[PDB]
Amino acid sequence: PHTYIKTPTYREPVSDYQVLREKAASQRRDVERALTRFMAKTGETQSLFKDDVSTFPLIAARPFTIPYLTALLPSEL
Amino acid sequence: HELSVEQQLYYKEITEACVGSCEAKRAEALQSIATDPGLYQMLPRFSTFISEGVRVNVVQNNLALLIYLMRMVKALMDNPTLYLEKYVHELIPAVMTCIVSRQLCLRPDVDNHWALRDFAARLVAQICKHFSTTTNNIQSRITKTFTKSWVDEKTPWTTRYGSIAGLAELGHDVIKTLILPRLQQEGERIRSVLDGPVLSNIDRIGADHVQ
Amino acid sequence: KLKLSNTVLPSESMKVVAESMGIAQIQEETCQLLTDEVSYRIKEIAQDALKFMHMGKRQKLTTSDIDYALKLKNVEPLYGFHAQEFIPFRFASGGGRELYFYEEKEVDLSDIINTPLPRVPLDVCLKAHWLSIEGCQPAIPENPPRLKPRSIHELSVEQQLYYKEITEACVGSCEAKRAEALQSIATDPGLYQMLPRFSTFISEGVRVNVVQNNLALLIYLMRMVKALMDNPTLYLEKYVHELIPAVMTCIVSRQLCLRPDVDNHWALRDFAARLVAQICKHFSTTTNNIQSRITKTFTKSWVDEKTPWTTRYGSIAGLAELGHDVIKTLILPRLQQEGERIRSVLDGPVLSNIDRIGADHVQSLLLKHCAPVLAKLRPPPDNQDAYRAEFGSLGPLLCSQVVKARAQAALQ
Amino acid sequence: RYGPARLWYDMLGVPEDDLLADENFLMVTQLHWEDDIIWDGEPWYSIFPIDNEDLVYGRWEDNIIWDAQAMPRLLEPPVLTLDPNDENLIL
Repeated sequence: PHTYIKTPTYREPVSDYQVLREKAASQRRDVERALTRFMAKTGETQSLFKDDVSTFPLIAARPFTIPYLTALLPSEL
Repeated sequence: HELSVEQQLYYKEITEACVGSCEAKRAEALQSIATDPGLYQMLPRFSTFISEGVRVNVVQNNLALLIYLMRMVKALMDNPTLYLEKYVHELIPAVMTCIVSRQLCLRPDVDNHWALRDFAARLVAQICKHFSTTTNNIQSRITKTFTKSWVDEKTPWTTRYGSIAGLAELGHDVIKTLILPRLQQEGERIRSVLDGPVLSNIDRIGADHVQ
Repeated sequence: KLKLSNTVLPSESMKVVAESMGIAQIQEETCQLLTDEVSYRIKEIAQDALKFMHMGKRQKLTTSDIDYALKLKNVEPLYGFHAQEFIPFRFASGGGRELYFYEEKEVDLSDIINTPLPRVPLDVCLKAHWLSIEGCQPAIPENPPRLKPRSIHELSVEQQLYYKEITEACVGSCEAKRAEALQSIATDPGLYQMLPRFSTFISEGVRVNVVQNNLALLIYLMRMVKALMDNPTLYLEKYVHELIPAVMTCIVSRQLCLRPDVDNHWALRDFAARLVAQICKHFSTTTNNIQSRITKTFTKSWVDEKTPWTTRYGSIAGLAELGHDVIKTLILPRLQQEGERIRSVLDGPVLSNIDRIGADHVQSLLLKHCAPVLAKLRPPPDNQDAYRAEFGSLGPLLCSQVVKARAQAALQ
Repeated sequence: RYGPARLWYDMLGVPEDDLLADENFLMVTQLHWEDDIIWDGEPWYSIFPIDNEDLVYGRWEDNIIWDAQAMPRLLEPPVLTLDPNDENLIL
């Protein structure tokens, strides 16, 4: 049934809503964790615990000159 | 298909941290790229950024930005979570361009293009150790480009240096069956070293580096 | 452009024939008259014997074509003799004379009687097969040979199902299934373009199959390697860099499963591995890459002090099956070390380990190789106690093995 | 211009929008396969994975820039193609 005839095959598609929700959720959580750890490590940092930069680093609070512009204005529109 | 704002901001900060404002933010960005779990969905953007940035060396022969892009590739390879098998066809000619191109410098005489040569040669030996499969034929096709760039005359001493550097970082049997037949070429090199009519040219430093 | 000429037989051969017959003092124009007449008759017959070649649908002029071309020109096909009366043999071909240029021109009349007659070949039979199935030629042995689009695997699903069936048959659950699958590997013409997946299945299998020393899994994989090698269609030396470290591991490795009992098979696992190893050094050979590399690894396996004796026995077998000269040049300066190892296993009481079994197998194999190595390069004189100059390992029993080899040579 | 590599585009300021014999290269003659030998160690959908067609088939060697000034052909900006064959990408 293989000497003279050939038909193509494809890769296994994952159309499952559960695992797609899990993949998108975990990728969003991982990229936002990586972004916040990178921004807390390359700037001024605070800490809830004494000398705690590796675990739970906080980006330090900087004052704005005009705070209503960064508060009230929408960024995605 | 379009990156969410979170990862769009992460892509912007990580790429602008590796352009050269300071070294510490660069080291933390490379330690981010090497050690994060979820950087897929941003691998094609990084591959496009790296390959186009190595292409932009032809308009501006910046050695420093090429060293930064090669350290970006070396950081991308050390990530255990992301698999570069689908995007290696873009990163192979970028590292190859950093190896076998002839002008890697803005001032050819003082810039150590030589290190971006052996660093990228070690990088391509790693990229064809981890990814060469008999369906791929990565290593045989890389050795063939290096070999026909080395055996062929008219090639500059910089690109011959890159060819010899990559071939010698591949391993011991490669230098047994590629380098050792053309050891007589050293005589053709020492033709222009021990006795050159023009001494103050730039061929002598490249020739004794090759030597 | 055609520079066609008219080549005739030389006239200086025609005067030799004439003066060896009684016709002396012939002129050159008389002699040139002979060599254009007979060179025409050779050209007339060879053009007429080419008619029988084309009619018989052959491209080679056989010896019988000139027998029918002569009979067509009313000349007797007899070459050795000519019968004036013509009645004993009338235009009957005697098949020519089996004569040579480099012949002996004298034989003994009982040499022709005592030689065995050649085998009459098989009679003509009619087998049918398929050149074309609805336009496509099958690969049977009777035949000669922006989002990027979702890609397809380079194997068909009939090919992928074939690969799955052949691999699940080659792990040897049933023996008839194995044997067909092995013959299918041995003669499938279209087994290229599936060969990376077979080489990867072999290589990966042995390495995770020596984690627990599963002998059948290994004996089946070695038979799969042997079935891959004798297939004539596929190109193997692109994949031999995965094939060779798999077989070296079968030969030079320790056995994680029960040490004794299947050691008999273990010797065969090392027997099948050393067979395919020297077959791989026979093929695929270029300068100083494959054979010398496995020879160097076998020798540094041997000269290594205080080896595992399973590894020792396997490496001994591997260096043993390398041919005529290899044991002639390598096993020579090492007999004393082999004897000392045997003496240590003998002295230490420890019997529940595998050291004693390994020692006995190694000594027997080394003694058989030394026997012909001796039968091959010296006469069989003083076969009683001269071998005591070589520590007295095989001695008279080695001499008896040499005598058995001599008897086999006499039978040949 | 606005896609990945926009930073490079902005920095540039562009605004539109016998030793070559086949055997030498066979990996039996170029690989220390001795290291592999293990000594004293201690289908309706595809069964096998699908390889990068561009790496397996394309001539990526044509994107190597051998000489910056003397470049045999003219290269063009590359658009992001987001291959969906790769898993780990949501779309």
